[PDB]
Amino acid sequence: IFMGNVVSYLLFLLLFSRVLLVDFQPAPPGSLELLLYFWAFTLLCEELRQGLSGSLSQRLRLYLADSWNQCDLVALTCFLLGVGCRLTPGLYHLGRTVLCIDFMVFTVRLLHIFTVNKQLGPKIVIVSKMMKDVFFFLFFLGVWLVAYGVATEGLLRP
Amino acid sequence: MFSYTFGKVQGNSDLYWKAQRYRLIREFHSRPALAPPFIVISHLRLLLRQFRVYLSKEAERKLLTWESVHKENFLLARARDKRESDSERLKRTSQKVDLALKQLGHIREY
Amino acid sequence: NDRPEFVRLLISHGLSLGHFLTPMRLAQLYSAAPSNSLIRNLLDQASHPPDVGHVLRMLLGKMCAPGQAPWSDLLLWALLLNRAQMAMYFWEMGSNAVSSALGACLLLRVMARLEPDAEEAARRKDLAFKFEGMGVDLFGECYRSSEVRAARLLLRRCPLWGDATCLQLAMQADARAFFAQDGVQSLLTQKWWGDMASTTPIWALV
Amino acid sequence: QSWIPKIFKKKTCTTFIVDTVWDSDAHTTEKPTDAYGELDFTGAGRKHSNFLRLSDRTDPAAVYSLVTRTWGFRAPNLVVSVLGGSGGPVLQTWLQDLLRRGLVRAAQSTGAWIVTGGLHTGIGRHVGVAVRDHQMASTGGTKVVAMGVAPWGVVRNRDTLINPKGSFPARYRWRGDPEDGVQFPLDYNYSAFFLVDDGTHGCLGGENRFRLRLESYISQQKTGVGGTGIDIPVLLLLIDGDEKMLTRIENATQAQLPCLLVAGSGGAADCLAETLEDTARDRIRRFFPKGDLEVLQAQVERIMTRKELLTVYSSEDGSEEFETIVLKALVKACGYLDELRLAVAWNRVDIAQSELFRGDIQWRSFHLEASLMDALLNDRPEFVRLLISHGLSLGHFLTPMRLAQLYSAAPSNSLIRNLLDQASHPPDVGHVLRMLLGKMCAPGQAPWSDLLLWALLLNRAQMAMYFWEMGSNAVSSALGACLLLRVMARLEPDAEEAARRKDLAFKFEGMGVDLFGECYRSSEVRAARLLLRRCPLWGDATCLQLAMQADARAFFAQDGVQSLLTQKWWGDMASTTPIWALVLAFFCPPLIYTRLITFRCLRRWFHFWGAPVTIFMGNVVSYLLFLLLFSRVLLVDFQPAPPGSLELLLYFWAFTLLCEELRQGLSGSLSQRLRLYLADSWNQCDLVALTCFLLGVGCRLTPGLYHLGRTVLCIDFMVFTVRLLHIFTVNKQLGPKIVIVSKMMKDVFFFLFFLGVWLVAYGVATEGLLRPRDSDFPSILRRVFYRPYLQIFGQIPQEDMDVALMEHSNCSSEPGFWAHPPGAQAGTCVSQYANWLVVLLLVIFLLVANILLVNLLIAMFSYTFGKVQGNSDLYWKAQRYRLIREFHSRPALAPPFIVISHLRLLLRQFRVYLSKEAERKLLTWESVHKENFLLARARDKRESDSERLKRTSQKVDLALKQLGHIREY
Ligand SMILES: Nc1ncnc2c1ncn2[C@@H]1O[C@H](COP(=O)(O)OP(=O)(O)OP(=O)(O)O)[C@@H](O)[C@H]1O
Ligand SMILES: Nc1ncnc2c1ncn2[C@@H]1O[C@H](COP(=O)(O)OP(=O)(O)OP(=O)(O)O)[C@@H](O)[C@H]1O
Repeated sequence: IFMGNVVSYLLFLLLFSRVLLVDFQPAPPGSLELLLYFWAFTLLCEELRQGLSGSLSQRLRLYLADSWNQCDLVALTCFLLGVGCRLTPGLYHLGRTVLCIDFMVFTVRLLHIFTVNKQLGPKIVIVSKMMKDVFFFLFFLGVWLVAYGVATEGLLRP
Repeated sequence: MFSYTFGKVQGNSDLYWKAQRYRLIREFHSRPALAPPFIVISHLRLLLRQFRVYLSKEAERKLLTWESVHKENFLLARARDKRESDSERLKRTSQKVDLALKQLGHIREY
Repeated sequence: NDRPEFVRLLISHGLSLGHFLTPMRLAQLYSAAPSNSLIRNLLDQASHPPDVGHVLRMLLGKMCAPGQAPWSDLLLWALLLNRAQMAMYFWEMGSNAVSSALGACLLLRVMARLEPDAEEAARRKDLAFKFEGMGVDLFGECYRSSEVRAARLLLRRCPLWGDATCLQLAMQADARAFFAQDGVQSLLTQKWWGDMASTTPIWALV
Repeated sequence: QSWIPKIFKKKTCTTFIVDTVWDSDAHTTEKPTDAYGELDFTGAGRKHSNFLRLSDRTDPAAVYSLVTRTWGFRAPNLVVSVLGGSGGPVLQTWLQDLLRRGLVRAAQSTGAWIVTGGLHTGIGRHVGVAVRDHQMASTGGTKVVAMGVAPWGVVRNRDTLINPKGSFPARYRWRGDPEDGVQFPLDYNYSAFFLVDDGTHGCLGGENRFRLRLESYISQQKTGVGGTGIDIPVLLLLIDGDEKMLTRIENATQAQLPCLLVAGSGGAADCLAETLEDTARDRIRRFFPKGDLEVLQAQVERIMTRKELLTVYSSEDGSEEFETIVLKALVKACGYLDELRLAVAWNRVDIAQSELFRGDIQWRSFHLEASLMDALLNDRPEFVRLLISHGLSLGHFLTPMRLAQLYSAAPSNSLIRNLLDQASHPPDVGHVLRMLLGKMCAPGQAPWSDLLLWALLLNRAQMAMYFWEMGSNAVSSALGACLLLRVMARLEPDAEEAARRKDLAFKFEGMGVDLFGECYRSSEVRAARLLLRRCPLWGDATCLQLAMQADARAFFAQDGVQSLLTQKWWGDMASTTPIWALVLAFFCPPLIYTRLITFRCLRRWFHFWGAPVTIFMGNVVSYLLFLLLFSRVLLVDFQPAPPGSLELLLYFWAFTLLCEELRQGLSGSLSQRLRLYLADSWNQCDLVALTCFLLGVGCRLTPGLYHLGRTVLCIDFMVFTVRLLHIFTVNKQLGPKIVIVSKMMKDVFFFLFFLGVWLVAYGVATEGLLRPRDSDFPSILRRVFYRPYLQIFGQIPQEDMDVALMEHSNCSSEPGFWAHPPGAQAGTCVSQYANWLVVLLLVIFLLVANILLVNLLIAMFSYTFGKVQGNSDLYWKAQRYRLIREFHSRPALAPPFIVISHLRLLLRQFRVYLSKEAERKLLTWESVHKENFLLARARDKRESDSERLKRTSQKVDLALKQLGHIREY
C-alpha cells in the first residue's frame, strides 16, 4: 500500500506539473485540469477520512495541532484558493502564482511520506533539529547584511 | 554547529523514529488498498457501510504460565547477581565479623 | 503503614491472599491515602466504598482502564498511592507481567501530569521508568526464549487493561525504550511486510 | 492430559459388608479415573501442583513416566522418603533444625526428591514447614521437589478434584474447615500429589504398598543422560514412629532400601538405633507400652537380620553433615556405586575432592574412568578437570565404544544429532567434519583433539576450553575451533544457539590471539614458523588459511601477523627497503646488484622480480600505460577507417587483460566458482568494463555504428580508469580510506533524495512563474533540473530569470507584460507578473541547497567517518592477507606480455616445511608458552579483589564455625 501510494503521489505531481506548465491557460479548464481537480478532491477526501478516524471538537483540535497536517491543510487550501482565483475571469495570474507555490507545498510532502521509510526516517527527523543553528546563521547574516549593504550604498551614492 | 548538533541528537532521533515506526505502520495498515484517484471507489464503500491475536482459554493460560516462568527466572537471576556483587559480599563479611566479635566476647567473659 | 519488607515476609510465610483481601479491607487501604495526595483528590471528585473504577476510567480513558489472590487490585492500589516498592512486589507476584508493566508505566506517566508537586511528579516518572525497564527486560527474556510466543504475548489483548495490546499501551505511555528493542522492531517489520516474508527484496517487490 | 483416564484407574466399592472381611481387591471395581490434573490452592498465590488419583494396584512405571515426562519433573539424583512423625504440632527444635538445615538443604543441593505424606498433618506438615522455612531464607537457588503419597479417602474437600474431562485448574479448598482427626487437607508445600485410592473412606495405611513399590522402582532407574549412570539412590529417613513404622522399615529393608534412623526421636527410631548399637524386651516394653512382645520381638529380629541396611543419625552429627551420612548409608548398602560416582550424579565437586584427597582408600583406574565417563556424559567440566588432574590415563580411557557413547549423548533436537543422522544414510564424525569444513580443513595416546572436536560439535564451552588447554597445536586448534563454531552457527535453527556458538568462537579467537601474542613476543622467527606451518589436524591448513576461512579479523589485526604479512609482501627483499629504492631498481635492473636493495645473478634476478611488491609495481605501471594507450587511441587514432596498429595493440592488450581475468576466475565446481565470481562487486565492474569494450569494438567495426562505438568506448574508459582504486586497495596508505569511502553512500543518497525533492519543487515553481514561450520538453526539463542544479555550483543566470535585468518587449500575444531573456536556452520571452517571487525563490533555493543541505552532508560525513574508522581499519587488515596472496599467485610478467606466461600455463595443463624433530621442538615451545599464559591468567584471576573478598568470606565462615565449636563447650 505504501509503494502504491508513493507511485500515485509521484504521478499526481507529474500531472500537476504537466497542467501547470502546459495545460494552464485563461481558457476554461481542459480534461487534464479537471482530472487534477478530481485527484485533489480524492486527496482531500482521504485527509478528511484520516482526520475523522483519528468528540468532534477534540479530534479537530488534535488534527490542527499536528505540524504536518497543518502543512497538508495549507496545501489543499492553497489549491482551492488558486483554482477559485483562476476560474474567476479577473484573477488568472494570481491563481497561477498561488498554484505554483502550492506545487512546492505538495512536493515537500514526499519527506513526510518517506518518514516511515527505514533509511530516510532518522535523518529526516534529525533535519528538524538543525533549525536553531539555521536561525542563528540567519540572524547573524541579516545583521551583517544590513550593516555592509547600507554602508556600501551610502558610500557609492547611486 | 551542524556537526555538533548532529552528534548530539543522533541517538535521541533514532529512538524517536523507532518509537513512531509502530504508529506509521498502523496508519498504513488502516488505509484503503487502493491509491488515489481510485480511492474514491473504496471511499464510496466506506460511505455506504455507515496487529492482534485471539487465543483460546487453554492457549492463553499456557502463554501466561510461560511468561510467568520467564519472569521468575529473570527475577532469580537478578537476585543472584545482586547477592554475588562485591558490595553485598563485603556487607555479609562485616556482619559475620560482628557475629565473630560477639562470640569472642562471650568466650572472653569466662 | 507502607512496610514492603513486612508484606514480602508475611506473604512468603504461608498466607491466603484471596481470603485476606475483603472489600472492607480494600476500602480501608484506599482510605489510607494522605488528604493532600492526588489520589485522595481524585477519589473525592469521583464520589460526587471508594470509586477506584471511576478514577481509572477518568485517568486512562476507556479500553485501557482496569476468592483468588488479587495481585492486580493490590498493584493498582500501590500505583495510585505511588508506593514504589510495594508496587514492584505486587508486579513481581502478578501474572500479566509485560502488559501490567506497560500499564503501570502509562498510569504513572498520566498521573505525573496531574501532580501539583514537581517532586511527586518526578517520583511518579522515576517509577514509570523503572516499570518500563522491567517490561523491556522481561520481553527481552521472553523473545530470546521464543519469538512466536513473544509476538503472541505482544499482540494479545489484556482484559486487565481494557483489552489493549502491549503495543497500544506502549504507544499511549510513550515508552520509547520498549519500542526500541530488537524483538519489537522485528515484529513491526514482520507486520509491515504483511503476509509476505520480511526478507523479501525490494526489487522483487517492485 | 486426555489419555490419563485410559491408563490410570480408580477403585469404587461394590460389595457391602457391615462394620465377612472386606477385601480391598475383591470387593472393588476399577474404572477410568476422574480426578487428575493440576491444583490451585484457592486464595494462595502459589504455583499449581500436579495431582493424580490412582488405583492402589497401579504399576510404578506408569506414574513415574507421567511425573518425569508429562508433568515435566527432572529425574531425581536421590530420593529421601521421610517416615514416622510423633503426634503433636510441635516438634523438637533440634529435629526441626535437622529437617530444615539438613534434609531440605541437602535435597536442594543434590537435586533430590523429598517423598512423604502430602497431607497437612504429622511428618508431612513438619517437612512442609521445613521446606517453607528453607525457601523463606533462601538464595536464588532451584526449588525443592516434594512428593506426597497420600490415601484417597482421608483427603479433605477432595470432591472439588473430581472432573472426568480433566480438572486442570482444579480449585482446592485447603483451609477454613474445623480440624478433624479423620480427614486432612493437602499441604501446598508439595510439588506433586499421588492420591492412592484403595476404595476405602477415612482409613489410613492403604497407600503404603504403592509408596514402597514406587520407591523400589525408582531405586532401579539410572541417573544422567540415558541409562548410563548409577542406580538412583533411595534412602528412608525415620523419625519417631510406631509398630506400623516398624512394619514399614521391615518391608523397606526386605526391598533392599537403606534406612537412616534419627537417634533421640522416640519410639521405633530410638528402639532400632539402640538395638543396632547394642549388637532386649525391656526396650520394647518401654518404647511400646500395650504392645504384644512376641510379634514385636520377632519383627525386630527380622529387622536386625539385614543390619547393613540400617544407619544411625547420631545426636552428635550436625545438619551440615547430612549428605556425608547419606553417602555412608548408600555405599555400605552397596557392599554398584562408589563415592565418586555418587558425587558426579549429584553436582557436588567438594565431595569428589574430599574423596580423592583421602589417603586411607586408593582409587583404582576403573573407579576414575567410570566417574570421568559420568562427568563427560553429564556435562560436568569441573569434575573432568579434577579427575584428570588426579592421575588417570586418557589414552586408555577413551575407547571407540566410549567415544560412540559420548557422541550418542547429544540431544535429539541438537544440530549435531541432525548432522549425524544425515551422515548415517559408530558415529560418522569424520563425514560431518568433511561436510562442515569442506576438505583440507576438516580433521593409545591421550586423545585431546578427539575430545576437543566432540565438545565443539556438541557446543560445550567449558569442556571445549579445557580440552584446548590440554592439547598441543594450540594456535591452529583455536583458529579451527573458531572456524567450526562459526560454520555451525549458520546451520543453527535457534538464534540463541547460534549466538552461543558465535560467543564461543569469539572466545577461541581471543585465546588464539593471546597465545600468538605471547609466542611472538618470545620469538618472531618461531612464531612465523608456527603461523606458516601446516597442521595435519586441520587438513594441512596453515593458521592464515584458518583465520581467513573463519573471518577472524582480530587475529589478522595483531602486530605480529601484520609484520609477517609485510615480510611476505616484500618477498626475498628486506621489509625496510625504501619505496624510492624499489622504483630505482625497477627502472634500472642492474641496480638490484648494488647496495640499494638488501636481499635476505639469476637467483637474485628471480628474487627481485618475483616479490609480490615488484609484481604489484609492474602491474601498476602496465595498467597506467594501458590507460595511456587507451586515451591515445580514443582521442587521436579512432577514425571510421579500419583500425590501425595502435588500435590493434589496444585490442591485444584488452584480450590479455580478459585472459588474466579468466585465469583469476578459474583459479579462485564450475557453477559455484562462476557464482562466486559474479557475486563480487569489483569483478562485476571489471566484467562490465570488458563487456563494454567488446560492445564498443563490435559497434565500431560495423560500418553503421561508429559513433555509438565511440560513445561506448568513452564511457568504458571511465570504467577502466576507476579500477585504479581497486588496484591500490592493497596499498597500505590508500586502503583503509578507500574502504571508508564506500560507507558514505547512505549519506550521499540522503543528500540526493533531499536535493531531488527540492529541485523538483523549486524548478517547477520557477518554470511555472516565468512561463517561457520556448516550452519544448527538453527545454522544460533543462530549466527545471539542470539550471537549478548548476546554481548550486555558482552558476546563477540572473539575466535569464530576473526581469529587471531584461529588456521589456511585446513578444507575446497573450495579455500581460513580457520580457526577453538573452539566454540561448531560456524561453526567449517570459512573464513579469510576479518576478519578485522568482527572485525570492532563488534566494530561498540558495539558502536551502548551497548552505543547509551541503553543510548537513558535511556533518553526516564527519559523523560516519568517526563512526566507521576502526571497523574499516580492521576490515582492511583482515583483507590484506588475501590481497598479498592474490598478488603472490599471479605471473611475474605484466600485460600485454602476460600472454607469454599464459601460454606456459596452457601448455602445462606462504608455507614452511619442518622435519619431525623441528616440528616437535616448535610444538613443545608453543606448549610452554601456552602453559605460561594460562598460569599468568590464573594468577591474575586469583589476585583480583573479587576473589580475595570471596576467600575472605569463606575463611570468616570457617572462623565462625570454629568459634561456634568453642562456644558449645
Ligand atoms: N493445607 C495447608 N497446607 C499448607 N499450609 C497450610 C495449610 N493450611 C494452612 N496452612 C498454613 O498454616 C499457617 C497457619 O494456618 P493454620 O492451618 O494454623 O490455621 P488457618 O486455618 O489458616 O486459620 P484459623 O485458625 O483462623 O482457622 C498459615 O501459614 C497457612 O498458610
Ligand atoms: N607408575 C605410576 N606412576 C604414577 N602414578 C601411577 C602409576 N601407576 C598408576 N598410577 C596412578 O595410580 C592411581 C591408581 O592406579 P593404580 O596403580 O592403583 O591401578 P591401575 O593399574 O591404574 O588400575 P587397575 O586396578 O584397574 O589395574 C591412578 O591415579 C594412576 O594414574
